[PDB]
Amino acid sequence: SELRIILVGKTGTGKSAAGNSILRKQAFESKLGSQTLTKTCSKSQGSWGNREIVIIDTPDMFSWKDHCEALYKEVQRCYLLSAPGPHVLLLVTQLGRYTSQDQQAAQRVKEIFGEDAMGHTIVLFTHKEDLNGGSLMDYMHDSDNKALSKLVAACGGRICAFNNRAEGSNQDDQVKELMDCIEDLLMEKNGDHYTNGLYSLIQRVKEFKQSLIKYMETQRSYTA
Ligand SMILES: Nc1nc2c(ncn2[C@@H]2O[C@H](COP(=O)(O)OP(=O)(O)O)[C@@H](O)[C@H]2O)c(=O)[nH]1
Ligand SMILES: [Mg+2]
Repeated sequence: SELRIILVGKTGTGKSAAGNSILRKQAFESKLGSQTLTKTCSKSQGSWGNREIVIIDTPDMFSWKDHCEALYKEVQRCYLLSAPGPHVLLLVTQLGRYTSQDQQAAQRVKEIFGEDAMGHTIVLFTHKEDLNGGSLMDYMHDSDNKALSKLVAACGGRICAFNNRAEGSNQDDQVKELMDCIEDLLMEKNGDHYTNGLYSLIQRVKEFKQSLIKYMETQRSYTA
């Protein structure tokens, strides 16, 4: 009966902080670019009015470019902790600052989780306070960022804004807006979570590794 959220996106966009805003506590550690990067998954637990909310905060290593060996066993761990599948993938971007590294992070989500995990993805904009009480929809309508338009469209126009430093009632207000989207998206899905061939495999570490390499390979075969 729980709700499963997986935080994804470029490093330093504010997803760990986003997890904290949603759960309304000190769950994951926010951190500057100066700090040491995470190689391991972290999970946390909360609730939003009779529904238990479960968040999985993926490591920064997921976004890394070249060969990292510790990647495969941590993708298995991320899959095992989100089993049997996430209801929502939460792609976190900084408002007004969507770059190549962001497009690249959005690619890795597709590569790892599946090309249609985007149909269970909501785009979360951080630094909401830069709108100055302005509409997030109106800012998106008048955006010249062509690559962000692609990502939002692939996510079915589902967008949201967060000020991760907001406290008290202002925090509830913005989290409700997200909880509205989740609710609306889940209605489109009839309460279903996202699953793939890899979640089915999880009902050892070697067989998953081999199955994950093959899966990721296929997801790149579409992108041609
Ligand atoms: N002003 C502002 N800063 C934010 C917001 N969200 C995150 N940050 C800051 O961005 C930095 C990186 O945050 P972090 O959660 O570690 O980003 P992550 O790498 O995506 O997990 C921290 O110093 C946060 O305080 C926001 O909505 N507004
Ligand atoms: Mg982080």
